Amino acid sequence: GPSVFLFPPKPKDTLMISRTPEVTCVVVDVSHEDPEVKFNWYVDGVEVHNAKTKPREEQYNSTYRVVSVLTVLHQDWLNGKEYKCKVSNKALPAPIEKTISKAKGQPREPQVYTLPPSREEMTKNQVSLTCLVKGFYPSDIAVEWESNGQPENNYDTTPPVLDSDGSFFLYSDLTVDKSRWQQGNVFSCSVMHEALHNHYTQKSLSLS
Amino acid sequence: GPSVFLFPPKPKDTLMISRTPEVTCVVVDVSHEDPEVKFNWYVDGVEVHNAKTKPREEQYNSTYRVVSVLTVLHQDWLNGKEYKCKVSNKALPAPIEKTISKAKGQPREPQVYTLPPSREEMTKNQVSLTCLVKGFYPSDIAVEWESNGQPENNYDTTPPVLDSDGSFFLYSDLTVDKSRWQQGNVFSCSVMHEALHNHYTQKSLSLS
Amino acid sequence: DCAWHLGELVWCT
Amino acid sequence: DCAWHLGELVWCT
Repeated sequence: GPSVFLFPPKPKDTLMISRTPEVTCVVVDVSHEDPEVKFNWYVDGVEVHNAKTKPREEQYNSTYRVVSVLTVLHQDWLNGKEYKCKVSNKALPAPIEKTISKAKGQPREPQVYTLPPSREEMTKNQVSLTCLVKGFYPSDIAVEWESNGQPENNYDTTPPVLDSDGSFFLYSDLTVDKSRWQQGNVFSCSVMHEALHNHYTQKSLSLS
Repeated sequence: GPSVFLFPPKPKDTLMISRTPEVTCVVVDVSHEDPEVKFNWYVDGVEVHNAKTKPREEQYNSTYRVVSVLTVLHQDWLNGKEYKCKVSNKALPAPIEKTISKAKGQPREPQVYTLPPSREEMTKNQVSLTCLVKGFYPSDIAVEWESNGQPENNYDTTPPVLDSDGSFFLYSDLTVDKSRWQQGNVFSCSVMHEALHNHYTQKSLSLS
Repeated sequence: DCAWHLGELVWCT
Repeated sequence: DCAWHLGELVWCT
């Protein structure tokens, strides 16, 4: 029947004080016949009331999607407070409860290393720059790329991989035109993680 | 000093019998003065010899990067065999050993749900289609998008998020021109996971 | 039976 | 001191 997802906020949103992090409670496969969904929210078992209620939207088989988004406070999430969405619908035997919070455990800061293009990489029209990150906990992290205070969006980052010591690692590849690299422009991978000083660090690389 | 990363193979590579999965052992910050790196590989404690040795490449501070890639057999990885890279360098007190293998635990199959564009989404020039996935274990998964047997690359998938019951979940967003959706073309999110029949399933959505 | 992804072989049973 | 990402405020100490 009706199925519930509770998504945590984007790591960038929780680590940047200028952004507003939010938990999202998504209910799918809500029948046309019993479409009303009632959301209850709880922060550490204590009910709160500021949640926003989006209007329903058509889905496949005479079903609706209904969503409810709750703004969280950076420090609440970071302090490990537990967020609960309670979903009630007439077609439900009992209400459905989902629980999300930041992983518990000693925060470990990421170690970042950069890899310039190989000799072969330099023969192509487009070169790739790589950023290796390890040693971090929890797995919540944001990796983005910039050059000259402008975003560089042509990158791909792997999901964090669990390490045998309990921490996490990943890599990120940015592809840029070779002419831009040849010109001498500096490129940076920016890493945001809870355990970094001010949640932010940056490694750079340019043509030698 | 010299720092070691051991990356698992891409999940798509391990789940598709036509692809060749590989573990990658990366050593960075290898000094110009002591540049030789000796790799030893072990599959479940038993040394193997087919590993490929890439040539060194220049890095930042009179350092080299050295890489060694070992092909794994799909079924070996899937069966939970442990892969070990042993890195030896003159500047190293002792050799460095890294260990990677697929997570242990009862495989659970993913549940996939699709979300067509909202009423608002339909006013834009570009609409987004969403694919929600939950219930899967281990976290290794591949999500891609297709239409009419052709790849659709304009998507973003979140890293798997740990659920309170031990399984994982995520979502993926594909953005396409509205005209293509209006025309009636079917779009599919293809999910590859170890616990799926034949490692593959597909949900589709099109204009109603 | 076999699963195929974009004309490429996934897995057989 | 404060960290900034692409002209946007990250965090202060």
